[PDB]
Amino acid sequence: SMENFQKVEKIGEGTYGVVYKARNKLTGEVVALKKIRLDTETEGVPSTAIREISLLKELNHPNIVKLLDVIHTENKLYLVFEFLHQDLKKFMDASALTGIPLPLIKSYLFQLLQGLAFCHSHRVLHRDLKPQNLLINTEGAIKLADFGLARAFGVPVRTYTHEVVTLWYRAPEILLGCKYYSTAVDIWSLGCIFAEMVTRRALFPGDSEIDQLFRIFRTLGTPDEVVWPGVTSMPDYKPSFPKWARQDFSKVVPPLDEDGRSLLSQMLHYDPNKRISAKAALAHPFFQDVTKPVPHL
Amino acid sequence: GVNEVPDYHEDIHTYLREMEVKCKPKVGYMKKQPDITNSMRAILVDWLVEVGEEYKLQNETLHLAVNYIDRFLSSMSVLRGKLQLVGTAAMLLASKFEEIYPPEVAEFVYITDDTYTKKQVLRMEHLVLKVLAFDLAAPTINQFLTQYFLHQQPANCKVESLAMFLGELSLIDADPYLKYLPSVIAAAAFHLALYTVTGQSWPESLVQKTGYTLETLKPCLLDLHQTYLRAPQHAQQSIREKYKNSKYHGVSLLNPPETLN
Repeated sequence: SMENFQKVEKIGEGTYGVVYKARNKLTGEVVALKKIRLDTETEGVPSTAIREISLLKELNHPNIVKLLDVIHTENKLYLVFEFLHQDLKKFMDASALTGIPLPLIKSYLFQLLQGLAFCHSHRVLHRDLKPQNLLINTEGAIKLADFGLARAFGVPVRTYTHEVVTLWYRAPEILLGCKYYSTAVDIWSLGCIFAEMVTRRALFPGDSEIDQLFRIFRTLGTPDEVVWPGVTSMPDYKPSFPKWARQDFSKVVPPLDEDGRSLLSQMLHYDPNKRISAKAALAHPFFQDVTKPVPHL
Repeated sequence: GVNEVPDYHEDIHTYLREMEVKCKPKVGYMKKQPDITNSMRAILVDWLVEVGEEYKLQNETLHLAVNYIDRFLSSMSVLRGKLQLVGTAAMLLASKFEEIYPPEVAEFVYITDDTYTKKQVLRMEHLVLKVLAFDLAAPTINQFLTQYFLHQQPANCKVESLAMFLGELSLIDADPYLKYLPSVIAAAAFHLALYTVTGQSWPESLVQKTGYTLETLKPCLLDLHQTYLRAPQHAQQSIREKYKNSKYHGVSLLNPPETLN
């Protein structure tokens, strides 16, 4: 089954367990192997795996990680993925004293939006976009990964799991505990990631749910009805919220030109309905001079 | 608003139409099953409807489950004694795919009256996954209906309920409904729900969306009209009972129209 794979090193862990880098002994291909324990007497195959496998089998795009194979035993599932050098979080950390070049930032953002637009077009919400789930190679490519918490949606959306997306990257609709959320939550996360690529620090590092909201409000201005109709009628909205003014993006992301500021702000609109789509973002003036540079590794 | 994914509705629709063809069960697989029949399958689906109501599952989950069953039975011969094991395994998978809070595996072994052990249920789970190759995100009648509803002006909840009701009735009878794609059955169920309640027909705007005209929907509407008229007398009654309740506006109690232009 796994006879043609030779393990090289643990490349990390995750929901199912250990993720190993391995080599096909016959073809030379380097892969990531996700081993998933099957609960053969108790709960069977995890929903997390059923969703990841089924959704990745549909999503074939250059900016979405490729699932190559699914190897069955009675006791285990092995997921064979393309191998990618590292994730965006490790890259950012490694770039702490060199900074990251702007053309590369723009390239990565452009590619992330292409991958995301592909999910949305194919009725899939990612719901866990953060640097640790974005994989880069040595050639300038970036790809959405870890579809563990993804979900095929219908139109219009219905109520899905509320406990979704890591806190820092979580859209205010989820925080305020709204009945319905959509593609817009994914755009929020990317917005937080754009910010973070520019500064190499998280934009909203909350300690808690209330703290997360306050951090958003401190920066983007406390929302009201004019900015976001129906915000004050939201379940977790509180009329006692301090009323903070918006901070100029010239202080939020100083390195960023006027185009980046514009695109960043549309990506972080409060109202999910007015927040820009991945399709739309792809046309923004920020991307007119986009290129595909290689990272320094 | 973004809940109706305006920047994506068209792409999504175009993809679900291509996908409903690849997830399509073999028409008349039943003749090729030596030991099982449309009647047996009717009993199975009807039971899944009940299971659905007792575990307060989503309608979408029930629709996925039937897709899984029909594709499984397009590939594997199954003895009558194992038919229910297939059905239980498929509802477990549907639930795991679709539900925020799927019932636990134990609950699925209880609804079979301990006909099967937990190990059979989990092993059948694995087998079903292998046979379908993990292709589980199937377009359903419901995924087309919720989309077709957006063309209403205004929304009528009784139209929506009624089209849901007719949609499920089709799940029961492989003859004739296996010959129709979900998006077709959906369209026929919506025109017919609309006709019954408002007097209106299939809208131009949906003709433009789907490419289907009343001409092209005629075969399916003839069948569906007849199913609706005969529902009171059908051997399987679970869906009628389900749709008498307040929640679905009591639509199963409505008098079907005797004819349609």
